[PDB]
Amino acid sequence: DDDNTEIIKSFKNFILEFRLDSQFIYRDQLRNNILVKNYSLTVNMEHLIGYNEDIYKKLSDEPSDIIPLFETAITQVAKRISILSRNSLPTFQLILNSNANQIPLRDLDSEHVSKIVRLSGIIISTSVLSSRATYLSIMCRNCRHTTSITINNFTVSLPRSCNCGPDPYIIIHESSKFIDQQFLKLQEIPELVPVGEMPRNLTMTCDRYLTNKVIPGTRVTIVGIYSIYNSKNGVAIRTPYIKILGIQSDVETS
Amino acid sequence: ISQFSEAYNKILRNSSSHSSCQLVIFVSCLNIDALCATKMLSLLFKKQLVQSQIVPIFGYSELRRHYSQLDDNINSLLLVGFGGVIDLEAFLEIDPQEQSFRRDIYVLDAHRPWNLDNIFGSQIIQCFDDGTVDDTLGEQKEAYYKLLELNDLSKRKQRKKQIHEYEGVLEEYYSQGTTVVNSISAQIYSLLSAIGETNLSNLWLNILGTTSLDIAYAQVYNRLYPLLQDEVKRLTPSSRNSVKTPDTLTLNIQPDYYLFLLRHSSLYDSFYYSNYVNAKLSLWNENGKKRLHKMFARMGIPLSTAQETWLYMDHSIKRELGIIFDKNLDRYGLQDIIRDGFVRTLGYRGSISASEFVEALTALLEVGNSAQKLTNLRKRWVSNFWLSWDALDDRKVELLNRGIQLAQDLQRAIFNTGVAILEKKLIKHLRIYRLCVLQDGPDLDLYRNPLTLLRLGNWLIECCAESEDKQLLPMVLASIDENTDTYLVAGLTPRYPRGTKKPILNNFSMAFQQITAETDAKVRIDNFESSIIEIRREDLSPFLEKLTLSGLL
Repeated sequence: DDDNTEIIKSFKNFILEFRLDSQFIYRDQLRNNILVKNYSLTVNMEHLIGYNEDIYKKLSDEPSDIIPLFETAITQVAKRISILSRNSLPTFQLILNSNANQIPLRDLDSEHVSKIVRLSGIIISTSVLSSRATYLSIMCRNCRHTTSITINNFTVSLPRSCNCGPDPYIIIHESSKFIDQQFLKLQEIPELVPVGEMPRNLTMTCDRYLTNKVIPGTRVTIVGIYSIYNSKNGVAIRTPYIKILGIQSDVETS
Repeated sequence: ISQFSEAYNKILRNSSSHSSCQLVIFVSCLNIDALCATKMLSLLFKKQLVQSQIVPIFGYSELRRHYSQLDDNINSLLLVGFGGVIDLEAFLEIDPQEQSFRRDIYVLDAHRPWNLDNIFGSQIIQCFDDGTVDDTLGEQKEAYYKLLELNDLSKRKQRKKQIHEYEGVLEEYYSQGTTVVNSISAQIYSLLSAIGETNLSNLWLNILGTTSLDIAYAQVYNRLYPLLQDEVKRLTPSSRNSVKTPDTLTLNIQPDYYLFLLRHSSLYDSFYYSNYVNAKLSLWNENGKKRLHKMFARMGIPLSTAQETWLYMDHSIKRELGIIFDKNLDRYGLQDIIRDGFVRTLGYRGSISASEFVEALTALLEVGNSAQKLTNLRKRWVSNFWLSWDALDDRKVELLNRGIQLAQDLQRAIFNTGVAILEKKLIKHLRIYRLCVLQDGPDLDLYRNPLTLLRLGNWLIECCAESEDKQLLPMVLASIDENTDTYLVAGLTPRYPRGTKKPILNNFSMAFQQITAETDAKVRIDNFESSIIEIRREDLSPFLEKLTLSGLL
């Protein structure tokens, strides 16, 4: 994966060299974020597209295969800032909020699936937190293979190879690093465009530092990727959800 | 009538002092050219650290309040865009004080013809007539040396016959249309290059200046490109990028478009509001609106992708932006769109088209801000001037965008209302000339400013005539909200469809002065421009009838 090296080098070069005249907005965004122990970063796409058109050309192409190489790309930077040597430092979440063009809820039909979509709606109720996993160790029921699986985002079955089989892998919960998740569910705004019909509600998964960021009932504008999950209820009929990166409430709202 | 460098050394010798200096440069007035000029002028002063007073004058009548009130130690004065038409020697008076007169008022103007009393009989000037109309201009030359100071009965009759002989041809002169020869900025740069400053943002000020007026003609500007492009060739930030780099990082040539706000707005909205295209494609019509979409069907650009902001459109469409237009636009008669333009890139912020910047400043001038009310309003415009002055600065970009979010909105107003007119076919073809009046409309607050009606008037005289046979006929507009029936009425000039044979010399300046000299019914030349005047609804109708006849054209 020299290509991922090529992409991550461009992301480092985007964080370290970026200049708004003359402070480095991101690089200081980083420091001032690790000190308060926020462990997050908010990219402003306009600066991004200003810097290179290219990396935004790919980031609006296949977001879910790229964005995590951006996460690892930035946490590899906080290693050189927040500490120095010659731990532990979670891979930061990035929250990107940008103008673009508002795409109303009714107008989401396929065709933009896995392409970043900014939109606007009133949140109905927030689902109770539950943890997904980030880094979990796994041992085999027989050969006892000790495997540290780095699970990324954005479901993923466990590897069967070190009889043995079919799936002899146990989750060690004593060493496993966990994050959080939310599930907002948002009803589009009553002004537009209900017409004569009840307004649809797309299910959204916030995670890590955006979680509990928003009280249910407050208007917001979400950004996030658009994507689909299975959830047996045929055929095939997969149902739609919006991953959120990252959320920004309306003015102010505090 | 002087060397620019030498007029400069003069304004140098009378300047320095203590408690210096003193000079007040008058920036005037509402014309973006003024800013363009006086900003590079003011930067030039700051270079030698010469103290200055800079005044935002609106009204031509307003200048009298200033010059007559506060002057004490000021031996060297500078003025911009005023006096080319009406002479200030009679208007201010002057009253010669102390040859080698103590105060030198420099008057910079692009307007023609110069006042007769100005250039000859040196008192307050020190004229800026150089070098555009020198000329001769033998018509003003014989106007004085003959006139001044001017068997015996036949010599008296001969003499008087000669006097009227000169007075006739003289009457031909100074009664004429007011038309800008060259942008005052350009000349300030010609003055600036002799001193030796090549500064980049300076040059950008020149580009701004030249491109201030392309909304209205060129006229010479079509040949100003050498005088700019060569200068762009006289410097360069780097031989090759070296992306970006974060500094210098400067202006460059790109295939720019008369298309409106391409870079800071969504593409479809950028055609739909553009001024040149609102004409040829009949966009006020629902039947023509579709023809746009057919354009997009020809380009293969999605409608949804047209609705999206220009920063974020796909890269392929960007690389094909200079091709697809060639492939398609030719077929719609829209082939004149692509200019060779100037674009300054600030890098990581974005880039800005020379023209769009001017759209930002104009946007700033009217928004984003019985005699007491008009004075207070003109005052609000005076304050607003500086809000617009600030946007020129590089170090603050944060408010420049506050201009652009306005520049969009204004069009969304202007276009809208503009269409509100063509639905009712409010155009009166009359006989001698075309004329209109807005009796009612939404949000006349935007239309208070002279320049707003300059742009609406512009999009309308552009819309009515493609051309569009026959006979480009100048247009008239009027609007009223408050200030008790002020009913502002601005003169306009016809637009040729890129094939321009003659300047055509707006005649409303003369036609209005003929009426001020007749019954003068609530006629007010208070606005600095000869084309734009004020009226009352009581006296507007007899004024319109007296406008119809006698027609001077």
